[PDB]
Amino acid sequence: TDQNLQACIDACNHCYRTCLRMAMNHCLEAGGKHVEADHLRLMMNCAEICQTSLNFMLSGSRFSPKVCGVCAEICDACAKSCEQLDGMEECVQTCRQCAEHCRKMAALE
Amino acid sequence: TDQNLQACIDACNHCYRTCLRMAMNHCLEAGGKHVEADHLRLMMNCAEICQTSLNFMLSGSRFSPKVCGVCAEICDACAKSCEQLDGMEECVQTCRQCAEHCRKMAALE
Amino acid sequence: TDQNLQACIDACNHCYRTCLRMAMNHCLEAGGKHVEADHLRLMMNCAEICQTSLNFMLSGSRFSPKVCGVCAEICDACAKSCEQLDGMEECVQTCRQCAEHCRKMAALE
Amino acid sequence: TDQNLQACIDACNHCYRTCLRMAMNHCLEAGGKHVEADHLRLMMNCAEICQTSLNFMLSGSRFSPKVCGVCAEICDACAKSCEQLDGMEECVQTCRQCAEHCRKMAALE
Repeated sequence: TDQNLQACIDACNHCYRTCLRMAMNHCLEAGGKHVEADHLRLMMNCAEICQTSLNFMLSGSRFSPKVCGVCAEICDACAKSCEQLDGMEECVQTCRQCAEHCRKMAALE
Repeated sequence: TDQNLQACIDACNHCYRTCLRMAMNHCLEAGGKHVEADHLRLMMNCAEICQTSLNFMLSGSRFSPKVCGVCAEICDACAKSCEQLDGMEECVQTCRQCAEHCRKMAALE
Repeated sequence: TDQNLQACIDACNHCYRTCLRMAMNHCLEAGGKHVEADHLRLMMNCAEICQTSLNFMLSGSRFSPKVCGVCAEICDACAKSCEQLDGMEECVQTCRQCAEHCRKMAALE
Repeated sequence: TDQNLQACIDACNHCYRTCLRMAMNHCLEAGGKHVEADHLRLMMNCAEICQTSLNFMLSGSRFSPKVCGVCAEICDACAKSCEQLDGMEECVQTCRQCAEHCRKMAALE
């Protein structure tokens, strides 16, 4: 548990940083499909939910599993959205990893 | 939808403000059971999740229903925790209302 | 103080909701200049700082004045950015009001 | 700049995680002076401001210097508050480091 918890914390933290950074930088400066309504919203949503999951686990919440389950779903969708664009390889990777760790946390409940 | 969406937004916003305010003020200044580990964490968790739900709906996320479902669960638990303490009547009320609106949003998915 | 504090809280809360909503909806769906790098970042930054100011005041922080001073600066810049675009009248208005209340809070320190 | 920016980002991220974790865990489970109104508020305020600074820099905001200046002030105060309690050595350390990097960012403006 000590290991899994810390592994999901770092994953959510990494994915949150990556989604926010790329959306507010790479995507905004590339325009076109990178700034399409559904994609950008998802990008920000993903950063938001990951940050929430991170905070719940940092605070020792007993509701982390539930929050993580939702986070995994949003991460998977964000990863698929990023598959369409280029230079977004780093985002696809982090969103898949985070989703996997979050699913493991959700399976605890 | 226009009405329900706005109703749940105001409910989450109100409950988020109330939970944060009371936890960081009333509860901290009362000590005793008001600052018990499980209660305070829940209080902050509830404020966090409500703020997340609020942000998802404000941003027009298609994942609001899912997030709201989790928010309703945390709100119900926070409401029960506040039933134990005194001067917490306002928190019980707002947590119940928010949970109800969030359940309505979750039922959309 | 009781009045001023509550007035700045509602102003920050209103401006935060407005900036997030319009950026993630109106601006993203309008494209063009509405999604220009500097403008959108500012929009999100403004929503972020207002949310932080709101949280500091809700929590009874003694550092609210300082945070509010920074919030006023960002709100003024966001208001000017929105003056360029159309349909953004509501954002200009809320950013100016919030900036004024925040300046009043900052003047307390 | 590339180095300094990344150094302050990791510092704020580390300090934010540490303040939230310790406040919601160690301090809440220790009670006594660890849960004193002013100390806990500061702890949460510090986590909040650091998270805001982190987000501003991640998003490439031109207002990071200003936000960081405020963050450094709150970090210094939180570090002094933690000097009073025991087992809080890790928090004192991270709050001092973050404050130093934030001061460097603020000096850019």
